[PDB]
Amino acid sequence: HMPSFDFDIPRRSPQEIAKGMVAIPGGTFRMGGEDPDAFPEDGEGPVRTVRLSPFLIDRYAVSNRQFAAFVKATGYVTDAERYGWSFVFHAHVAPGTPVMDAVVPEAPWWVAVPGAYWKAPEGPGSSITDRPNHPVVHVSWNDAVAYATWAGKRLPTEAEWEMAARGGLDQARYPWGNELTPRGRHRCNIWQGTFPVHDTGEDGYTGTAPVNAFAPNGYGLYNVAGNVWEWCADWWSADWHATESPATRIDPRGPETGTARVTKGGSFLCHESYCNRYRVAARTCNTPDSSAAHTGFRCAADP
Amino acid sequence: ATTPLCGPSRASIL
Ligand SMILES: *C(O)c1ccccc1N
Ligand SMILES: [Ag+]
Ligand SMILES: [Ca+2]
Ligand SMILES: [Ca+2]
Ligand SMILES: [Cl-]
Ligand SMILES: [Cl-]
Ligand SMILES: [Cl-]
Repeated sequence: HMPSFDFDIPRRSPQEIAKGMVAIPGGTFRMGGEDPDAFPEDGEGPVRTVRLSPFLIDRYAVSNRQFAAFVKATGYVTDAERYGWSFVFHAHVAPGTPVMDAVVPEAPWWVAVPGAYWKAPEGPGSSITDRPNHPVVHVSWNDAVAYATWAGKRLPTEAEWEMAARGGLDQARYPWGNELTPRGRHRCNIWQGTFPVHDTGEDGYTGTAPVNAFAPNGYGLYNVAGNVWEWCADWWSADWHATESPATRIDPRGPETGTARVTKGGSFLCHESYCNRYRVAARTCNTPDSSAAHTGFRCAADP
Repeated sequence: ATTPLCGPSRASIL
């Protein structure tokens, strides 16, 4: 990918870049999933051994406070601001807010809201005054790459994201193990109740939670499952990684072309009865200028 | 009925 920016890249030291990041040593892990209920079109399989070079990865998704500092320093205008609208979950649109008649096929719970963007996540009249440490949302893949580049970083590949999110466990269902609520404790912010009609908020949140909510995984990463979907570097496909080759098994970058970029980790909207996509092997995609109230990102870096 | 949708795209509403 060759992005275009209207801000200069500032000089930063290795110590500055590594703050808030964990060092993932080089090595192998078992990527992918073979849950019999996985949707074939998602390409969770095959399970395969992947070798990665050492890398750094953020413990936390990028926060509102951090994104605000980037915008302050650069004047960056997000894709949602250029388009003038972004996707908001229906239950979060305040009555009377102007909304477009737009229909996401098969997903009527998404509302295209004029003026929804990172600083006004439910549209005009909303703000982030009480969410400085929540993940920034309404950021597209382009916005994420712009932030990461300004920060001296990059987006993780899907393999890097998944190795870090798995937190040293071999082929567990979730970042922390195989039970969704071990010892009856919520470990991530997803949906409880009847999707898309009623979220009971049993885990504490019916929207985003602070980036440091819940226990971390074994590598010290927070909210890799749930909270917000997280953009990765790779172009999406369902089958590129079915090939057995060095390109797909050593520092894999994904296919060289595509139409949508990978997103990992699930969000506050995920539920077993509909998508079941908060398992660590799960994966989906979105087109790179798209944005939504449940999608953000975390950065990676070469050491 | 078809694959569940978690990523709503700007292209999808056209
Ligand atoms: C259709 O196939 C469908 C609809 C809602 C949730 C799951 C599935 N598979
Ligand atoms: Ag989902
Ligand atoms: Ca929740
Ligand atoms: Ca997540
Ligand atoms: Cl499918
Ligand atoms: Cl906060
Ligand atoms: Cl467990």
